[PDB]
Amino acid sequence: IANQPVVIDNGSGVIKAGFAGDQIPKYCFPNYVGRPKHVRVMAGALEGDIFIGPKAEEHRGLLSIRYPMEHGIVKDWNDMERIWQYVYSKDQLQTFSEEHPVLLTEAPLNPRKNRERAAEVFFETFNVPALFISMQAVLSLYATGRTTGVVLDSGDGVTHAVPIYEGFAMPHSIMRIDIAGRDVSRFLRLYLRKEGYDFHSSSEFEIVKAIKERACYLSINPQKDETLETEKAQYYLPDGSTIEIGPSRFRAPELLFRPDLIGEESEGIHEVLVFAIQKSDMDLRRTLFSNIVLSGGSTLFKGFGDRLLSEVKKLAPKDVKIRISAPQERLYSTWIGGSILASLDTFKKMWVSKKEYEEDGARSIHRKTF
Amino acid sequence: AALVVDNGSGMCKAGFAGDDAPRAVFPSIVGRPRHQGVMVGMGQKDSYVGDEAQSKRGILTLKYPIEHGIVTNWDDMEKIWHHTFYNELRVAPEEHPVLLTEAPLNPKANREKMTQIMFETFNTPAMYVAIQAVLSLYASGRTTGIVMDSGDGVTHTVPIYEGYALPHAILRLDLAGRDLTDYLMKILTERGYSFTTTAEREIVRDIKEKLCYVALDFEQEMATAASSSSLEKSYELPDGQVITIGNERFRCPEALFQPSFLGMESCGIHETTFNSIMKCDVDIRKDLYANTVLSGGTTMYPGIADRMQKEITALAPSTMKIKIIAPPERKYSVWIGGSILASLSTFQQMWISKQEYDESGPSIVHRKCF
Amino acid sequence: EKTAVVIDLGEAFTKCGFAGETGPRCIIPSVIKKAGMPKPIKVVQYNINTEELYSYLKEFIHILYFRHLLVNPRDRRVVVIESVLCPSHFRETLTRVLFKYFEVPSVLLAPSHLMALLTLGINSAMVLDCGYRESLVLPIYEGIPVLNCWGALPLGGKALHKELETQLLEQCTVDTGQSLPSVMGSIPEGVLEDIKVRTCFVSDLTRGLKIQAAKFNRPSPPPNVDYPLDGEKILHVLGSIRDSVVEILFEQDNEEKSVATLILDSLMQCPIDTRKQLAENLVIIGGTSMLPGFLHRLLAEIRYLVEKPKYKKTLGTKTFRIHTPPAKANCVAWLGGAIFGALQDILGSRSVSKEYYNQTGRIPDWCSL
Ligand SMILES: Nc1ncnc2c1ncn2[C@@H]1O[C@H](COP(=O)(O)OP(=O)(O)OP(=O)(O)O)[C@@H](O)[C@H]1O
Ligand SMILES: Nc1ncnc2c1ncn2[C@@H]1O[C@H](COP(=O)(O)OP(=O)(O)O)[C@@H](O)[C@H]1O
Ligand SMILES: Nc1ncnc2c1ncn2[C@@H]1O[C@H](COP(=O)(O)OP(=O)(O)O)[C@@H](O)[C@H]1O
Repeated sequence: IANQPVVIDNGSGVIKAGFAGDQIPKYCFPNYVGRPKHVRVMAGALEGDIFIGPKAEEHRGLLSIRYPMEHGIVKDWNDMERIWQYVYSKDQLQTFSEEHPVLLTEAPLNPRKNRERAAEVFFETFNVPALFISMQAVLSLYATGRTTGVVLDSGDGVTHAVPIYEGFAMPHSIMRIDIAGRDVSRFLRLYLRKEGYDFHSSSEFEIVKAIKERACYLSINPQKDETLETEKAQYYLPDGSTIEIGPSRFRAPELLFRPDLIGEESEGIHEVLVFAIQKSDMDLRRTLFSNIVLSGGSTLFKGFGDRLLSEVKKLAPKDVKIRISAPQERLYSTWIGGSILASLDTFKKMWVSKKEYEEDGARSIHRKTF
Repeated sequence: AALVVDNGSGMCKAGFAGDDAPRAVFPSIVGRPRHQGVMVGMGQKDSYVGDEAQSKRGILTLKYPIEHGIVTNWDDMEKIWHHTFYNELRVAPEEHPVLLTEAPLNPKANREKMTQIMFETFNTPAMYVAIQAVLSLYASGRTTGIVMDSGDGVTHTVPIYEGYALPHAILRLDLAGRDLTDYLMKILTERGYSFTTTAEREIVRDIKEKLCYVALDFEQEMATAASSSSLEKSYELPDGQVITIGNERFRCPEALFQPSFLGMESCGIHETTFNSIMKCDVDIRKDLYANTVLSGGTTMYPGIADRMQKEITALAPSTMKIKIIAPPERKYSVWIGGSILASLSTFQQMWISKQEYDESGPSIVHRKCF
Repeated sequence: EKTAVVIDLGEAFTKCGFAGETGPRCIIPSVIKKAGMPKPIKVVQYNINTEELYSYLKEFIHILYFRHLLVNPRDRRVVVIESVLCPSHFRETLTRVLFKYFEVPSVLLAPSHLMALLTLGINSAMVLDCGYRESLVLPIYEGIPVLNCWGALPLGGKALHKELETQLLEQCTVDTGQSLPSVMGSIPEGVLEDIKVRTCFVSDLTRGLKIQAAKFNRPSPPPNVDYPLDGEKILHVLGSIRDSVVEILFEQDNEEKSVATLILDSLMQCPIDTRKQLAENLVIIGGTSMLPGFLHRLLAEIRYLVEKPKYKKTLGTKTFRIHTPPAKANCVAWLGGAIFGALQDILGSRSVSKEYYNQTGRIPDWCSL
C-alpha cells in the first residue's frame, strides 16, 4: 500500500524508529529490559513489568532492568517481542505492520540466526509487506551528506571504523570492536567500589549512567591530573547522595585508548582505526586523512578529541596535520539517513516483500542482503 | 662436530650431524603475559616462550616474534635462542659451528645483524646459514627439482637444475597458513563464536590442521553440504562447546588457490608455480613436471596434490607427464637435510670463522652465507 | 632478626600475628569500646572524620599489642593485609597512624586471597571468599588474581543479624522475665548472636524446598536447633528460621543472586584456559561463612544450577572437588600471612618503609604510579 512506510531504527542502548517523512523520531526509547525484582506475591500484575518511559518512571520496587541486546550481541528475543509489540501497540505510532512497509538496519559481524529470528517475527507474527535491512554508518553519511570519508562512530556498546570513498569499503578494511559506554558505567561503579558505596543492582547502574552522561567529563593529562588536586564536586540523588569523585570522574580513556591497563586484551580506537586506514591505498589513504567522518553517540566528552589528536600526531606521517573534528551530538544521524533513504527511490529496489520471504526467506534475505 | 639448528617462525628444531630426529621441537613464538598493576607474590618469568608460554597459555600471549621473515625483536629472539640452547642441549656455542637457515627477500642487514650478534653473543668457532629449499631437495635426492615452501608465513617456488638455478626463476610469495588462521577465525566468529586472545588462534590452528582436507569443486561440494549436512562434522573443544562445520574445513585452504577470498591482487599457487616453470628452458620444464617436488609444513593436507596436478594438467599439454614428489615429512626434512649437509666434510671445510667478521666485516656474509 | 605484624582488614575482627607463627594468637572484635562509651565505635565508618578515628586507632593499636604481647613495634615490620573496596583514604589514614605516629620500620600491603592460596601454595585456584558483609569469587590463576572476575553480595554476617532481628522482632515466642510479644524494641545483640553463632548448622535442600512451600500455601520444622537464652526468658521455637536465612541467602526469585551466580559470572569472563582448571579448583574457603553442614545445600545448589538452560552451554558437564582447608575457622589468611611474612626478609625491601614515606607519604594503588 502507498502509505508512509514505517522506518524502524536500532540501537544497543538507544533504539529508535519512525516513518519515511518524519523529521523526528517521536520516542527516544532506550534499549533495555523491564522486569520484577522479586516474585510478585500477588498474581495478575503488570506482567513482566513491561514499562516504557513514564511507565519505567512509575515505580521502582519490583523492577530490575536489563539489556536484551548486550553490546549489540542479542541473545534472547522475548524481550524484543514485547518491545516491538509495544511499538506496534497503538501508543507509539498507532499503526500496523501491514499498513506500512518497514525499513530497518542491522549491526555487522553477526550470525544469520539473528536476521532469521527477526524476519520470522516481522512476517509470521506481524506482517510487514515490504521490509529492508541496512547498515548504520551509511545513513550517518547521508545525514552528513558525505558519500566518501573515513567513517568512524561508536554506539552505546559498539565501536566501529569504516574507510569509505563513494560508499565503497573493503570488508578487510572495515574494522569494529564492540565495547563502549555500558562497560564504562560498569567501571564507574567499579571506581566507586574502590570508594566504597552502594552496590546492589541495576538501579545504581541507572544512577551511574546519569553520572556518566551528566556528572562526568574527560581531561587530557591523566598523569598530571592524577597528580593534581581538586575538591571533587558532588551530586544529589532522590536521597541526596553528596558523593565526591575525582580522577574517577574522568578515568574513561583508560578504557577507550588504554583499556588494556585494566588487565584487558584490546588495542585502542585510534590504533585499529589507523590500521584500517592503512589497509587502504596509501595515497588515497592520505587524501582520506583530510576527511575522516568522526561520530559516536557515546564519545560525548570534551578534550577526548584532543587526546585522539595526540594519537594522530603519534601516528600521522608528521607535518601532515589533522586537526580536531568536534561533532557534539551523534544520535539521530542514522535515523535521519534512514528517513532520507526510505524517502527516496532506494526502498523500491531495496525492499523485502513478504511474498518473496514466504517463497525463500533466508535465501532471499541473503541474496538481497547485498 | 656441528650444531644443527633448524629454524622457523613457528617450528624451530635442533640437533647435530647424523641425528635423524630433531632434539629441539617447539613453537618459536614469544609469549607475553598479562602484566597488571596490582601486587602479587612469588613471581614468574618475565615472559615465557613457546612451550613455556603454552604451559600457562591462560595469561601468556604468544605473539609473533617474526612476520614472514620480519623479526620483531632480536633481543627476544636471542632470549628464545639462549633459553632453547640451555633448555635442550645446555651446551656452550663455542663447541662447534652453528647451523641456521633463512629465506630470500630479506634485507642483507638482517642476516648481517643476525650473524653479527651470533658472533657477539655466542662467540662460536665458525657458523653457517642456508636456504630451507636447498636442504629440501638435498634430502630428497636431486640436483634438479622444483619445490615450494609453505611454512607458517612463507611461500616460495624454487626450481633447480643440476644444482644450478636462477633467482629470476625462483619465485616467492611470503604468505601461508597464518593468514588462513586469521580468515578461519573470523569466519567462525561470524558463525557465532568468541575469539579475542592468542589461545583462540592456537585452538583454531589446531582444529585447522585437524580439518583442512582438500576436496575438488566447492560448488558441488557446497551443493552436497547444503543437501546433506552429514559432512558438517562436530567437535567439542576443551571447553564444553561443540562446533559443527563441513564446508569451512576444506574450503579454508581454497584461498591458497584463490586470493579472491582475501582480495590480494595475486595469482593462484598453481599458476604462480606455473609461471615459475615458465621462466625456464623448454626441456627443463618437462623435468619440472617430472621433478614436481613438494615441501612446506602447511602442505600436510590431503587432496591438494591431485588438485595442483589437475591444475597444471589443464595448463600444460598432455605430453607433459606430471610426476608429483609428495613427501609427508617435508617439515622435519629440512633439519634432516641440514644434518646430512653437516655430514659432508667439504662443506664443513667451508666456513664462516671469527676473523672473517673481525677483519673482513659483514661483506663475507654476502659472499659466503650463500 | 625478629618477627613481624600480621593484620587484615576485618569489619568484625582484625587479628594480629607474628612471622611464621604456628597457631593462632589473639582475636578481638574490630569495634572499639572505651571508657564512658555507651556504644562502641566501629571500623567501617566511612565519610567520617579522621582525627577522632585517628586517635581511636592510636590508642587501640597501643593497647592492642600491649594486651597482646606488650611488644615494641618500632623494632619490627608490619604485614598489612587488604580487603578490597575500602577507600584508600581510609587505608592511608591507617598508614598515617602507623608511620607518622608510631614510626614502625616498614609496612606492607598484601591480599588475603594470597594467604588463602598459600595454605596450599598452588598456582591456579578459585576464590571462595565469604567475608563478613560480602563475598568474592576473584580466582587466582597461576598465582595471579583474576581482575574482572569480581562481585559481592552485601548480605554477610551483619545483615544476617539484621535478618535475625527482623524475624524475631516480628514474633516474640519467648516468655516474660506470659510471653512479652514484641513488648520492647531493643535487643541483646550479644545474646541474639550467641544463639545464632552457636547454632549455625545448615539443613537439607529438601527442607529448604519445604520452606519455599511454606512461603505460599511446612513438613515438621522441629527438631529445631537454636541455643539457650537469658534475661529470665528462654524458649524452644523453630530454629528453622536460620534455614530460612540460608534460603534467602541464595535468591533466584527474580533476583538470581547467589554464590554460584558469581561463579557463573566468573565463568562468563573465564576463557577456555580457565574452565577445567577451575572445575579442578573447587576451592573451599570463606571467613564468616563457617556454616556447619553447608556442603549439602551448597553442593546441591551448585549441581542444581548447573542444570540451568542458559548455563549448560556455558558449563557443559563440569565436576568439582573439595579443596579442603588445612587451616581453621578464619586463621586461613591470618596464618597464611604469618608464614608468608616469615622468611620474607627478601620482600622486606618490598615492605614500604617510613623512610620513603617521609618524602612520599603516599602508597599508590591503580593510579598514575
Ligand atoms: N602436521 C601438520 N598438519 C597440517 N598443517 C601443519 C602441520 N604442521 C604444520 N602445519 C602448518 O605449518 C605451519 C606451521 O609452521 P611449519 O610447521 O610450516 O614450520 P615453520 O615455522 O613454518 O617453518 P618456517 O617458518 O621456516 O617455514 C602452520 O601454518 C600449519 O598450518
Ligand atoms: N554524555 C554522554 N557521555 C557518555 N556516553 C553517552 C552520553 N550520552 C549518551 N551516551 C551513551 O551513548 C549511547 C548513544 O550511542 P548510540 O550511537 O545512540 O548507541 P545506541 O544506539 O546503542 O544507544 C547512549 O545509549 C548512551 O548510553
Ligand atoms: N559455625 C559457624 N557458622 C557460621 N559462622 C560462624 C560459625 N562460627 C563462627 N562464625 C562466624 O564467623 C565470623 C568470622 O567473621 P570475620 O569474617 O572474621 O569478620 P571480619 O572479616 O569482619 O573480621 C565470626 O563473626 C563468627 O560469628
